[PDB]
Amino acid sequence: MRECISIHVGQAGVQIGNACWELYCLEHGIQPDGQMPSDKTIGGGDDSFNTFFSETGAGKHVPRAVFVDLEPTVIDEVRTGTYRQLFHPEQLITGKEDAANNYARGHYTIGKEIIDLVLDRIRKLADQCTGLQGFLVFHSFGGGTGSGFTSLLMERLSVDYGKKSKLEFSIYPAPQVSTAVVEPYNSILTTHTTLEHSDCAFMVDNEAIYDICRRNLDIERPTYTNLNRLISQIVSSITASLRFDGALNVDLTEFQTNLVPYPRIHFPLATYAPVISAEKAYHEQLSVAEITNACFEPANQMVKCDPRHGKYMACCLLYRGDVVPKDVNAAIATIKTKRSIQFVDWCPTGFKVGINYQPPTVVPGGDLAKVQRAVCMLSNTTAIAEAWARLDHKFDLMYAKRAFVHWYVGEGMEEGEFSEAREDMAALEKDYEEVGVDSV
Amino acid sequence: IQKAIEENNNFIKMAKEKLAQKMESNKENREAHLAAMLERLQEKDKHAEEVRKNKELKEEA
Amino acid sequence: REIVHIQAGQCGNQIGAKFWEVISDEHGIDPTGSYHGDSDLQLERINVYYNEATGNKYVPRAILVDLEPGTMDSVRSGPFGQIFRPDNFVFGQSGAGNNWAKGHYTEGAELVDSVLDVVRKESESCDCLQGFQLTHSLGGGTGSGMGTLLISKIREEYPDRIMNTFSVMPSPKVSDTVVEPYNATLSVHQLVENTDETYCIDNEALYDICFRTLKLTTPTYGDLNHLVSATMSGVTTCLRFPGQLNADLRKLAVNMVPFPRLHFFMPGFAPLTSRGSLTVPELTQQMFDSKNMMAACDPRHGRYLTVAAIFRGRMSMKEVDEQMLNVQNKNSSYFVEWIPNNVKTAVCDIPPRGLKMSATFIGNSTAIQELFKRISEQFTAMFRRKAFLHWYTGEGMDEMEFTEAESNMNDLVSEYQQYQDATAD
Ligand SMILES: O=C(Cc1ccc(-c2ccc(OCCN3CCN(C(=O)CC4CC4)CC3)cc2)cn1)NCc1ccccc1
Ligand SMILES: Nc1nc2c(ncn2[C@@H]2O[C@H](COP(=O)(O)OP(=O)(O)OP(=O)(O)O)[C@@H](O)[C@H]2O)c(=O)[nH]1
Ligand SMILES: Nc1nc2c(ncn2[C@@H]2O[C@H](COP(=O)(O)OP(=O)(O)O)[C@@H](O)[C@H]2O)c(=O)[nH]1
Ligand SMILES: [Ca+2]
Ligand SMILES: [Ca+2]
Ligand SMILES: [Mg+2]
Ligand SMILES: [Mg+2]
Repeated sequence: MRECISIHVGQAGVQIGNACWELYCLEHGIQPDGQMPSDKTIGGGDDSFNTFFSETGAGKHVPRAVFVDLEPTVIDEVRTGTYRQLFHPEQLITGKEDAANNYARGHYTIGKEIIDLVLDRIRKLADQCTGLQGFLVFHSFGGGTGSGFTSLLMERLSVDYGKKSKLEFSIYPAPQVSTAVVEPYNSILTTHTTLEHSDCAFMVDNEAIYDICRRNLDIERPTYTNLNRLISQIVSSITASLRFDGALNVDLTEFQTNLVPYPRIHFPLATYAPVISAEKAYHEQLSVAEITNACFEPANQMVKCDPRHGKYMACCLLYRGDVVPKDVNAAIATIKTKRSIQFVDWCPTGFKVGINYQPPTVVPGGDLAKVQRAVCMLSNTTAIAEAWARLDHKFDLMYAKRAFVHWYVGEGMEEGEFSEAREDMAALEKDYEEVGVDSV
Repeated sequence: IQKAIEENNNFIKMAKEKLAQKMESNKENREAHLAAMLERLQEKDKHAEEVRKNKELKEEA
Repeated sequence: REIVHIQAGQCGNQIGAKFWEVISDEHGIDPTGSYHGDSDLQLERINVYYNEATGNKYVPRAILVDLEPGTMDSVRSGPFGQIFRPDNFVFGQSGAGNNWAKGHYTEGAELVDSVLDVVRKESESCDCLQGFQLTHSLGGGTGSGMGTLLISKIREEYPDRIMNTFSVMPSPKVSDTVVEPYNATLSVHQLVENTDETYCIDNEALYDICFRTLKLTTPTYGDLNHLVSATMSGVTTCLRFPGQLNADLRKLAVNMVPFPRLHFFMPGFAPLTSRGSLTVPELTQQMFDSKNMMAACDPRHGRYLTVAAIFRGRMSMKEVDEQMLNVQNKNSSYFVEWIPNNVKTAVCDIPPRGLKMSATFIGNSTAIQELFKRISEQFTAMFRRKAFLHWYTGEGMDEMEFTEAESNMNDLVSEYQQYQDATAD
């Protein structure tokens, strides 16, 4: 009951899904052949980990997932990789040509050729569910697939599953670690197209992840693997309430109730601690107070913005590991008395706390250190609108000259779609401005 | 309760309608672009036919 | 992921033969087609340019075209000659005599179908074709006229496939033939319209490099083709070797061409060292040096719309990021500000043969204007006096067709100027 189907779209989505499912397996004690000696319920069960894993009669635990990319390079690595055994081949779907960083190809030209099959496979996954709860969609803003095909899939899922929850984990483009200069265009387009079909979206700025990997892990030049492992840790913290369950656990929907004051204001800012190397972690046990403090240092945020220059509409803390309410409340009191936590006048200032007891694990030989406790803060703040502004600026610089626009028009699009998406983005920016104004 | 159902159904219907319209419009636009480009190349072949025809009207002189 | 190679004419066939020599060396393929390399990374993307023939042979997906038979016999005679498809040699007898009309309209028109049949066969065995590349020259007749035409017919039959060209620019410094400006303008008229990317290989830039920087008072065509082969190996490096970049020609073209007409690139290579007598900062400047450019243009006389830099060799990629950011910020005035993050940079950890590390440079700069204005100048010097027009009107062409090509090229130059003068506000 209460199952969740993960959909990983494009290169970024697929590789992040690899990280996430490997980490889930390590967390639940599932082997790469799908076996779990812990589970004595053969063939099924209502356990918490079954929200993300189905079971076969042979004892295999299969991710409730489907990976989709318009070209086979990335998913072929999964098919031949260490966890090739976990997935039924039908869960891994590939086209032949990709979207070439073009939203039009992902949404219209190439996406239409494979959308029906993807929906059929998603339906096959959903038909196994006794009470499906929603979808988790992993994708990048910048890629032609991750933008266009993700948008098309979200529209179609809205059609075929009604208002059933669809959460997003979206990769916000870094200005200097990207393959494409047209990523502002795709970002604006897909944000416009999916805004009505997403109930909650967690943006991850690759620049923030890159800076965190460099500063906290002393990695000269982080790779996609480093960023993806950190992102997997964040996703695991967010989904642990779904996959584990205990006395103090708070279910992600309960946080979602607080985090979304209006349908359009559904972009939480995620912060994660501790991110620390093995070398620095030795003889440096980190207390609840210390990681909670780190949660409010902006250098640990998933998106580069300044919360202190905006206003909070919600603040949730998701602890996992050796944590008890006494220490959490003490740390929160110190932070309240020593930081700039300015709430909008129309919502309460309390902090919503959940704690999972299962400690965080780490990929063997990874750069992140194993720790006894960790925390992820999910805050609804106006400051995240900066991430929009920045992007909306880059867009504006190119579209004034129609730079690269011919590549989209050539694939069937009209300038009207560009203008409509940009106007929607401007309305979103002013909505974020408005929510922060004080009442009369 | 019936209003809730009506709004869910309305959302689904208009999602479907707008997506169908978008895909139809995109198909029409891409088809027109290709067609224009194909006819341009054909007119180019034509100019080529004309000039090659012309070459035969000067040698007979 | 398969590309189909077409070389047309003397220059095209010769520099294409050298290109195949170089990349076969890099991929560990011998003149017979067998693989004897010591790295499986040499073959992960071998199908990009080779078919796997029965008996574990490797054969270039290449297509040799000419209205003269001498270049095919020479190509077979030279190194790796026996590796090409013997049925892919499409030949003629009558030649074109440095006449654009004879290559485009009359004789090349007779041979074009013969060439297209071979192209069709090669294409129909591709699991997923990504596009074509053409090596040819603009000053000749066959490579010029027949390549432009063959490009148009391929676009007819493959309208949604990438067409790139390595086009060699005529220069008085290397070729005596006067009428080359006519052929260059006529072929540019076509290229502006039917290609996705044209890498302007300038013979004036090549001779200037070979003389002033390589110390060759007399360089042979082989000396220039050494540079050209190095450049072509660099430009194709990303597609030929595994890395952390998932890009076919359509992705790279999307990132490099902001306006359909302005797709004429300024290649660059470093290091350029003579046989008589290297750090990432030095590679980086040398690569941005106006005197490492393969087009006779000064980038500091224009502004970059987009730039791509491919480094080859084991190096500190942190240092690469540092030096590229450095050049960008210390030369900000030469990068248009309405295209944020318009400089992309790739690293391949395997150098080319003979060097510990090289730096290939692709640039979409409005300074290419200088090259196009050069040609145009020569063009008008004849057309205002209608010199040699009988060579072309004899084949059926009209005089206003020359005028259209001249005005189209002038329009292209005026367009490069427009976006060079544009500002954000
Ligand atoms: O376009 C051509 C010639 C050509 C044009 C452009 C490019 C190109 C090069 C770099 C680039 O971005 C660099 C990618 N970033 C990606 C991830 N990075 C990380 O650090 C990963 C880790 C997390 C931090 C940084 C790097 C984009 C494009 C290459 N080549 N085509 C070839 C051709 C022409 C004509 C005929 C045949 C073939
Ligand atoms: N964090 C992270 N981001 C990635 C990764 N791979 C790609 N991206 C993001 O995606 C953008 C580039 O587009 P891709 O994801 O590579 O392309 P795609 O989604 O597969 O769709 P195509 O453009 O058609 O290839 C960049 O802006 C990156 O931020 C990854 O492995 N990890
Ligand atoms: N770089 C280079 N250019 C060449 C070579 N051979 C001919 N060219 C150029 O091409 C022009 C003549 O074209 P050509 O190669 O004869 O093709 P064709 O006339 O159609 O057969 C001249 O302007 C030369 O600069 C060569 O081996 N290398
Ligand atoms: Ca169970
Ligand atoms: Ca000579
Ligand atoms: Mg991809
Ligand atoms: Mg010749």
